[PDB]
Amino acid sequence: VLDLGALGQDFAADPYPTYARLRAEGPAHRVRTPEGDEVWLVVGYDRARAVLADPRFSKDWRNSTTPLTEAEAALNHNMLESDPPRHTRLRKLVAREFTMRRVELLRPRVQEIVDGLVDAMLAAPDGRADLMESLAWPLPITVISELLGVPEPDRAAFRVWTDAFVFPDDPAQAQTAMAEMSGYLSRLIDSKRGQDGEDLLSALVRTSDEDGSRLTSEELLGMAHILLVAGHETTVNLIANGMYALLSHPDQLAALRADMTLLDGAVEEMLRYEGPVESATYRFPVEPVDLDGTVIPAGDTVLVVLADAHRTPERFPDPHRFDIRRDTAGHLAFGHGIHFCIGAPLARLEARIAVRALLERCPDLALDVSPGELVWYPNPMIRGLKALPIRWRR
Ligand code: HEM
Repeated sequence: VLDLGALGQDFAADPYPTYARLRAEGPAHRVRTPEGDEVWLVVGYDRARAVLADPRFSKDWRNSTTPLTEAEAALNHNMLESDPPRHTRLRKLVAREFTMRRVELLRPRVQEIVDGLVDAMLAAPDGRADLMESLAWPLPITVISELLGVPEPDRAAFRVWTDAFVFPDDPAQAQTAMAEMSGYLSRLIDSKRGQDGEDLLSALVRTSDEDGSRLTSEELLGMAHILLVAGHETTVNLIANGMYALLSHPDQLAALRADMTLLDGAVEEMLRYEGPVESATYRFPVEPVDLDGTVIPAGDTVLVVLADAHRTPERFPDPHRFDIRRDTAGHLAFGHGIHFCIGAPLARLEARIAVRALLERCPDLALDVSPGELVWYPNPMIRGLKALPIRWRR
């Protein structure tokens, strides 16, 4: 068993080599996460892709031998942690709210939000700021919060809770954060009841109250939680990671600035090259599964290392090169199969508007920190930065 925690920040900063060595030996490996969790890592583009859509790997905890704490159990009734027929019903309930068609209608508002955030950031007295604090975090939380009716003054709280989840300074920290959030969400849900809010949460509350068969009280909390959390944490990191890749690759940045029609393709490469989801969410084999000779017992935790699939030479030639014009068709940054990120259209909209706004309004935009000064999350599931200092005055 490889102890990833023993590799320290060197692993967090650059985990790809480790993932590659493992892929060379086999598709599945038992590892010890920095958090102390003993789990399985599935590496290799082909294998990764197959497992993601393989019904033998359930996402329903009833098939997991790992116990759910009280706090975790309260939020566990969501589409992501479910298999059909439950998953099918939960997702269909809100699928229409997130199609590209619907999401496109949000462009004017997303533009407003970005414009305002950029206006505030560029007013910095010394032409310096942290992109994470000034844009990466604020944008996604604002968008999903307006959709789900989370009052603006309560938004800063999710960042605190997210930090407690991502890089918990203590196991209990994560749990306390989950209980707080769960309580906040239940109260918010309550405050919506009876009122005629036009936001999605209010709509969901109504649906739940009118027909508990379509959405039980527990599935209601589960939905509020997954949509709000998955609704911004990864987007925040895509924006920061992507802008970091771009600004740290002079020729790619110059290429994009020279032909902004390459913007959409650049965002795709950011997803492929430095996607926010290093490893997919927990999967549990219903029955023992044999992967090219290795047998993962039923009930064990399995993480499909998307980060490694994206560095597989066979699918992405010269994988370590950040190439905005590269062919990225079929990458797994948004997953694969029935769980394919329901927020992909929205994420792409947010990321594209943010990156375009920074380039078009900040011609002298540059990094204001050195690689060694950057702090990456050790969690094998999250690829992200603690902060991203930038400047725009040469
Ligand atoms: C650029 C950022 C994004 C990335 C890379 C991302 C990535 C992913 C991935 C890889 C999965 C599936 C993981 C697995 O199979 O275990 C997923 C699921 C999900 N994501 Fe995202 N996501 C992003 C943005 C969003 C946004 C904006 C929302 C907001 C609606 C969202 C909502 C969800 C939900 C609700 C699921 C569950 C889908 C299901 O189980 O059917 N995601 N996301």
